[PDB]
Amino acid sequence: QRNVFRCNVIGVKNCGKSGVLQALLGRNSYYAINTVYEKYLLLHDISESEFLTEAEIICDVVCLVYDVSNPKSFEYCARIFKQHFMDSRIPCLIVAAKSDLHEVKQEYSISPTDFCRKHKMPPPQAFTCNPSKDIFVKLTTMAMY
Ligand SMILES: Nc1nc2c(ncn2[C@@H]2O[C@H](COP(=O)(O)OP(=O)(O)O)[C@@H](O)[C@H]2O)c(=O)[nH]1
Repeated sequence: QRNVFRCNVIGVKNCGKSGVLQALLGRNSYYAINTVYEKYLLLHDISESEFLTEAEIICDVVCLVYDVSNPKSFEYCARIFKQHFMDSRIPCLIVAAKSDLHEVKQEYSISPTDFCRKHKMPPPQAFTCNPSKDIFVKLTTMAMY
């Protein structure tokens, strides 16, 4: 019965990934850990690159992070999902980051809400560093399945 869970935080460069790790540590290093309700959630900051290694794919739960101010950020999340996680035993969560900024329409063929519903993912979770613990509990909860 594991109580320590690993989560890969994946998204476009400067989409607010490091903010998510710092938020878990309680703020407004590419790994961050803290207790979640007692469970331990270990986040991994996966920098944007050309491809992902099989060491960056394995985890207990995936946190796909896209930027609501960057219309090109969700396409990356959707592409990575279908390539590495759509055909996997790994639960996935999509987070609409920088929520406090204005939501410009994402340039993808499918809406985020539709895309999530299409692949049995929870609806897109809004998040900002300006911090709630909601996503980390859900990430941990989804890891406990
Ligand atoms: N408005 C807003 N800006 C943010 C938030 N989180 C991060 N940023 C800004 O986004 C920029 C890049 O974020 P960063 O953490 O470096 O993302 P990363 O490069 O993917 O790790 C930073 O200069 C932050 O000021 C947020 O929740 N709200």
